[PDB]
Amino acid sequence: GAMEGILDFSNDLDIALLDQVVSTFYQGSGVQQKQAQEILTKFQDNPDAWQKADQILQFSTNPQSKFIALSILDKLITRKWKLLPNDHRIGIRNFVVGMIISMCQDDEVFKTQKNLINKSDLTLVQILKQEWPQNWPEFIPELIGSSSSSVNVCENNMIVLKLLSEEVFDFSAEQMTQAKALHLKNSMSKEFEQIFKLCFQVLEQGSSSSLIVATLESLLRYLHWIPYRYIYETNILELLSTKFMTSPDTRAITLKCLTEVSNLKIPQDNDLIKRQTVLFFQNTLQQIATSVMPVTADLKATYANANGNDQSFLQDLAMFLTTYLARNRALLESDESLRELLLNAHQYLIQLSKIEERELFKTTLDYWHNLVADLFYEPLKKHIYEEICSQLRLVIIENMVRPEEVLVVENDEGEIVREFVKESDTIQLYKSEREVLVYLTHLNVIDTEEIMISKLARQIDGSEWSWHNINTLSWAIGSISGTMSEDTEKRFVVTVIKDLLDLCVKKRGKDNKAVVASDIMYVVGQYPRFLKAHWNFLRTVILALFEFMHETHEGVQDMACDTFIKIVQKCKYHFVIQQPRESEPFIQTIIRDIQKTTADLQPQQVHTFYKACGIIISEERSVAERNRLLSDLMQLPNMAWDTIVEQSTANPTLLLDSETVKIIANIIKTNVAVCTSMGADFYPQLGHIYYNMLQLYRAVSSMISAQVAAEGLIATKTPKVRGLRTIKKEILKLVETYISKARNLDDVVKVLVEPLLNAVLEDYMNNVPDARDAEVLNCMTTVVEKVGHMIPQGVILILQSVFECTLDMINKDFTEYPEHRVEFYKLLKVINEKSFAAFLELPPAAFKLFVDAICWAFKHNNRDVEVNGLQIALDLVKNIERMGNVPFANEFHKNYFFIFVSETFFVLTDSDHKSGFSKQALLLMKLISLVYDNKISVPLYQEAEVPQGTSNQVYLSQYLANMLSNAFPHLTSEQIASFLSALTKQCKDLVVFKGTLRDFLVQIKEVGGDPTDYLFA
Amino acid sequence: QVQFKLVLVGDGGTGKTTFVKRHLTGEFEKKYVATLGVEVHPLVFHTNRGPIKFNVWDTAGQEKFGGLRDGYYIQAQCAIIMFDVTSRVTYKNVPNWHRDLVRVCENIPIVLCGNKVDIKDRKVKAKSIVFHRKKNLQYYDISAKSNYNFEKPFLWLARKLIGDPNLEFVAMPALAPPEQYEHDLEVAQTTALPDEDDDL
Amino acid sequence: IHFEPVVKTMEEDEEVLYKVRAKLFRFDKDAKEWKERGTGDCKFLKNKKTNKVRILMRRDKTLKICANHIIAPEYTLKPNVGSDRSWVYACTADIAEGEAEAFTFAIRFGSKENADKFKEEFEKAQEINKK
Ligand SMILES: *[C@H](CC(=O)O)C[C@@H](O)/C=C/C(C)=C\[C@H](C)C/C(C)=C/C=C/[C@@H](O)[C@H]1C[C@@H](O)[C@H](C)[C@H](/C=C/C)O1
Ligand SMILES: Nc1nc2c(ncn2[C@@H]2O[C@H](COP(=O)(O)OP(=O)(O)NP(=O)(O)O)[C@@H](O)[C@H]2O)c(=O)[nH]1
Ligand SMILES: [Cl-]
Ligand SMILES: [Cl-]
Ligand SMILES: [Cl-]
Ligand SMILES: [Mg+2]
Repeated sequence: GAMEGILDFSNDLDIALLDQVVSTFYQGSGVQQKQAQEILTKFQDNPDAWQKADQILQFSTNPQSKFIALSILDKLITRKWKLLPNDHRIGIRNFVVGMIISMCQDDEVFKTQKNLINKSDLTLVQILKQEWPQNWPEFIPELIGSSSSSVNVCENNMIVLKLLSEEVFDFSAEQMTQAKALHLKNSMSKEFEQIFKLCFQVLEQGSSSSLIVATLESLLRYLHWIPYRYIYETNILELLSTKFMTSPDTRAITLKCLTEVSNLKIPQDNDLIKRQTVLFFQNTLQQIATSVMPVTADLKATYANANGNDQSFLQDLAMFLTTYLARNRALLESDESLRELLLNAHQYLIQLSKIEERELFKTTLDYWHNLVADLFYEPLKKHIYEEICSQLRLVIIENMVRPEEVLVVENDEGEIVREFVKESDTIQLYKSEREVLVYLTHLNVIDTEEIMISKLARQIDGSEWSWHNINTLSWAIGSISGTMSEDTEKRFVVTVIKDLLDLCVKKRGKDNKAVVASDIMYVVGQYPRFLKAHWNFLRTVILALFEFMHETHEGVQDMACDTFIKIVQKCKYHFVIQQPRESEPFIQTIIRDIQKTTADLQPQQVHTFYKACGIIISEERSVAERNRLLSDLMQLPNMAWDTIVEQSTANPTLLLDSETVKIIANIIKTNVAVCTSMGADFYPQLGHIYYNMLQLYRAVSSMISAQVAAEGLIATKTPKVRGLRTIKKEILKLVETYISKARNLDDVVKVLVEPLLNAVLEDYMNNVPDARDAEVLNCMTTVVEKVGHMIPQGVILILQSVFECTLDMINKDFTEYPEHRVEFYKLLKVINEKSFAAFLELPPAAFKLFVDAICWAFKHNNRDVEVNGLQIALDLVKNIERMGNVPFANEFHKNYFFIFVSETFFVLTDSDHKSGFSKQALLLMKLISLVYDNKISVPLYQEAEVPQGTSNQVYLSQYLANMLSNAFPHLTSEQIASFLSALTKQCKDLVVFKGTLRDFLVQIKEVGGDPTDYLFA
Repeated sequence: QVQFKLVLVGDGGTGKTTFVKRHLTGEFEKKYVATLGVEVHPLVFHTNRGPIKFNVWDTAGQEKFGGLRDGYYIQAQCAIIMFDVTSRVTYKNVPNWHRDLVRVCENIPIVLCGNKVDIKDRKVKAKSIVFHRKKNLQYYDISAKSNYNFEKPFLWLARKLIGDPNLEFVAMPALAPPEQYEHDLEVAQTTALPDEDDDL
Repeated sequence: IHFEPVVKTMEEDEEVLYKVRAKLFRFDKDAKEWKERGTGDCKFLKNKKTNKVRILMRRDKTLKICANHIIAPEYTLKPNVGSDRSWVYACTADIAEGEAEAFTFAIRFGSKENADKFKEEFEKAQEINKK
């Protein structure tokens, strides 16, 4: 098309055409915009495109064209600057400086082309980073002088200085070498006195809001690093906290400066510096009260109105007040005359804390936690804040977010429904609120009870009744469990439960009953101490929970199950013993009525119920009694199981129907549930079903294969085959669950393992990829983890069955078979950790695949895989090293040392594996340290490839210099040699070593990096 | 038509394109095809104050596909900065994206979004996410996969841009609808629906 | 003495015959894959003036329409190979995005029961539209 013309550099650049393409991209749409975008990207990425920059700057009538022109220069400046001849550098500098001057002089442009001037200034800063001060010593003085001569230029100088401070102090860590960063920070430090002098003068002269605002913006940056004396030994605190607070244009930025000042490094023993720290706060709070709003103002309302910049201002006020008070409030606590100020500051925070804005609330809550935690320990402080704390109790109680346990919510129709999902993001908020509220309760338990009991009274009588009001209250009441005395709690919980029971009678309809039910369940589950002490109450609660297991409201039902297990986890002892005036332990009563009790529950709820019973049963430590309870608990599933192990043993095809497959799955799921809570105690039940279970695993496996053969791979998607695989998966989960908690490892090895391996391994190996269950690998990891040391031949067998066939599934790309990928490297890790001999038994060809597999893991972006890959590599090296000077260790190094070194370097330097840096560096340090310490007994080089007797150290350096030279040909030999010298000398100090690697990663991105940077220390 | 330029930035693989596609068509794209430079998509929402149109500039997060980079931000009226709560490096880089963005766009409403909260093994803890406070950015936990808070960034931005805190999304009106194939249906029947183990 | 005091979804003329939560997919023919189009309440709406029954489905939170078409007498609910809780069927005139367009839809539900109940109702609506 016509637009492609600009890509032909053999002809002169048509600036008009460039402007057309640019405005087509920025102001057009559809296919024309898409085409223009590609053209511009290609234009920009053309390595000679920068030579067109001056031409574009001079002759273009489009600001975006000139912007793109500057991006092209920026890329040149930051990457290839030292490649240029010296006159081109002078030239580029001159027309950048000249353009800035020119655009500042012309008022019209200065006003309307702010994007372009800011971009021009950043580009200037890039030149400074390369050239300043060494080849430009007069930049700052000439900048300072030029300021006096024009208000537009002075203002823009402040922008340039802001950006320079940013680039040097705030964003240099990743982008420069340690040595260059130090150089530029020192350079700014040495000339700062003059920079500040101009800054102070402008602030004092106080002419032009936009110049003042720009000056304060630069100051905000300077405050990240400048010495405190510039702030405390000049009049600058007075100006910030009075003058600049009064004007709204300068108020935003001044508050942020004052927040940063509150963080400066400051002597703790100087009475005067303390007085100055008090005064600026006092000034600032006075200007807010007189110029912005009084302490009584409704900040909730103001924020919600969202006029102008009010929300951002209130946000910044919160940040200032919380930052200052966290550090300095002690300065205000002892002087009687400073008390009004202390409390006014906190009263503003109380008002800020009422704003409806989650993230702001978190900021304030962080502060309250800091306060109350301090009042909990610091002697004689809490009385000061008694009125503040009392108001805080109200704010927190009235803004309690729904706890994870409460499973009901309100929908748009005004109906109380079960939630669709978990409110994942309010979990942390609840914890924080609870923490503060617990502290406040300890600080004044009388005040808290009174507030809650009377709030509750106003729910009953109806004066303040609402779902919102009863919920927040109920959540708050549950959240302070543990704060009161057992006796106060006794009376408290009694009163609260009486009231909530009264509330349930009063408020009818499914919605009101769901709300009140949820709240009572949350409270009772939160006070197990009370439940332990009050059996009749406990029993009645549990029976009440069982009634809810029959509710048609599914939310209430599900919470009944969760509350049941929550109670049981804490109170199980009281279910297992026979209570006074009861004919039997309540566990006996529960098991007996289990069919009736669980009859309306969904299966996963039935499994939770069973899991709870398992918790109780494991309280019984007499083995005879425990096993009997286990057997009684499992009666229904064992009976269903027994009848299926006959029917399906008669008709291997009867597994065809959905209903039987669902039944079987639920039977095994029930076993998993009970095994989860009983752990080692589950064994006898595992023994009842084990062999038939493994036979079932084989039968189901045959069915899956039969179906895939008859229907194709698509069969694996069908409900039928998915149901059969579910059975195999649950069987594997059950065995995993048991072995992971087993205490008798001898029985695991002598009874469980051989039949397990027989049932699962060949089946995995001989199914097509799409039919292999990644869960097999997961089960095997637990087997190796727990008994691998006892089953060396079994480990060999596991490897043989899964290693090559899984590797071939996952080594074509990074995405196919994600679960297998993850479980595969988990299994290799534990085998390498626990049964390294298994790898020694592999033939050389398969061992090579192992090494391939490890390095393949290095190259994953997926963290699960990547991390294990690095760990395996490190553990492997340690395993070899442990063998000492024997032929396998020798051949290992000869074959694979340099493969690991080069592969580790590749992921270190490719810019796509940055999350792995720490472990990559550790691995590389280990590898280099092996040679540096002469822990490799044989030469790493071929005979005659280098002179005889040549040390491995000398050869390593030679190999690496060659490797880097070819991998990074734009580096000089001196850069490489210096890098390697440092890196190799620093191979005992991970912190310094990592620094040197990071410096290398900076230098590979540019040309002409200084090799002396690697001497940094 | 009232339309606003929204630029969307963040590290490669954080879920920018997937988030936008979800809003555009309703789909969840499982594959990672890196964006090359920028993709521009119109995206309309119906509100109680009329239709608001975002022209979404979904930019490339991978450095090698960055294209014009900050050149994309010119004249943006709002922004979303995206990171991945399962990847800490992506949160570490938020200040860098914010820096490059506000240098070109000095006073615009910006939402910070932590994506992929559907994933069990979360790495960037809730408690750690504080960068937004001093920079006045709105923050949300989101998931483009589970649709957790997926609408919140646009609801907030629309409130800020229209200047009405009480703005709500409203149901678009439903026009009465009007009144070989056998090959096409059979291929559809025999292609399995994805994610058969989800709730819906 | 009188004291002066201080000073369209397009579904108002429709009866809701059936409502269920669903996830709706459309078949991309080119790439052979189902892509999600929306999750929310699928409703059967009978117009009071014409007695015609349509499917209207809106996405949660955004409320954007992902399905809007007459329940044509000719359509046929068909099983997907991967699911016992979905139906696939061909639609020749859905107007959710705007202009009248043909799609192959798949619609999945919370349970098989919900799927079966949907089909029962789909067929009932078809008999209404026949009258
Ligand atoms: C609705 C009730 C209604 O009126 O219909 C709510 C109800 O369905 C839910 C009840 C739940 C989940 C728990 C209750 C707390 C269980 C009950 C009713 C326990 C009753 C216990 C009484 O013995 C109780 C009465 C009070 O005087 C106090 C609590 C004493 C406690 C002495 C230690 O005993
Ligand atoms: N689990 C999960 N995965 C997600 C989510 N959002 C996106 N993804 C996945 O993350 C991968 C990358 O998504 P993509 O939208 O391409 O990210 P991007 O930020 O646009 N990458 P780029 O900047 O290179 O264009 C895809 O595989 C996608 O399915 C999410 O919320 N949860
Ligand atoms: Cl511009
Ligand atoms: Cl106990
Ligand atoms: Cl050299
Ligand atoms: Mg993308």
